[PDB]
Amino acid sequence: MRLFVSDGVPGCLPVLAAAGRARGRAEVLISTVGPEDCVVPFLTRPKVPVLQLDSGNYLFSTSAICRYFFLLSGWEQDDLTNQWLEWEATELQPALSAALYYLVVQGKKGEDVLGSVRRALTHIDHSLSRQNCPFLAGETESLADIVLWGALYPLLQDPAYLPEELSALHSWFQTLSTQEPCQRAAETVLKQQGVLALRPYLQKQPQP
Amino acid sequence: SMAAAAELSLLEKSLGLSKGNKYSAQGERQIPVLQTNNGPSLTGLTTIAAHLVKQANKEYLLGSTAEEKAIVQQWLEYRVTQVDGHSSKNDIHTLLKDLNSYLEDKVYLTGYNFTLADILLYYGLHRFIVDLTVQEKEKYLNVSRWFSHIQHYPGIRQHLSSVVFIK
Repeated sequence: MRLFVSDGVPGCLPVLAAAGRARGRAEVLISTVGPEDCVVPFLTRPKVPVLQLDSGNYLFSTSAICRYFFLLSGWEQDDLTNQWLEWEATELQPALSAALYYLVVQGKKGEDVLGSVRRALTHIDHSLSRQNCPFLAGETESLADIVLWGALYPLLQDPAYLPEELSALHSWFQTLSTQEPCQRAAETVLKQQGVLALRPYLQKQPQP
Repeated sequence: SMAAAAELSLLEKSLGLSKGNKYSAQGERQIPVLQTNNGPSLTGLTTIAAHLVKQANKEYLLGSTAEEKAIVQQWLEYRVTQVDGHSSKNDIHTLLKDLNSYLEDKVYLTGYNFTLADILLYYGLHRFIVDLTVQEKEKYLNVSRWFSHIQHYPGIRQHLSSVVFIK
């Protein structure tokens, strides 16, 4: 199977962190591509990352790709994980998109960036500290953790953007960032340049 | 979009679940919330939908292999991010064109097996398909074929209007 990625596209972050779960059941061929190459035959607009499966099918959803890698590792679907992933796609994503836009495209700083995601970050913090556990649904890092980490990393890598009152969110985030597959993905995707690598992608995106 | 409470009511009946649940709504987006007896509460249309499929002992509707499961969830996410959101608002037709290309060589969204993804995509697209002209339905030949098949699938359509297609 072939995973298509592109430099500085934030969706490539969770899929690369998850891609190791595929280690036993399959070889994942990684193909670094351009940000406007249309790899999916039925999709008009280019999308990255994309996974081209051995069956000839295409996964074009980043969460579906991570789910597939975990399923290959023998992970089983659970309701709490579905809840987190649905919330990530529908609530977290639009908030993060506004924040990262404000941060990277318009050079805004501080609360002009954070304001967009404060509610979503608080939700994660609250859930992490309601339960007593260090992970989102599990007693060890799992699909929801990788998905949320991957979305959050481009903003929360700068500790100015992780509110000090949200200490539960703080630990969890650091714990995950200090895990090898995450470091590597972070390095692969962001080319160790903070959020600077993201600018070409974020500029093509619509203002709020 | 169809109100989530109503869509979950449809789904319950299509799954044969005799007792309809009572759902609450959370936040400005009216996200559905299910309180479970001797279980935790669940939030989100597709999250609750998958739980119901499991409650009906029809877990096969979530897909039967790692690949099929991933593809099902891809299309559920597609339903709640593209069909229910601005993508549909601003350009329903690019969505229909892509879906038409995708369905060229498939009976159901995953392939040869009917899944929860066909059900929810059918419910979510229904408001757009009912408004298509005769020529638009001929243009989106594959979407029409798929939609026509789902609207006639036992117990799925219920109270929803039938759309007329040419065979």
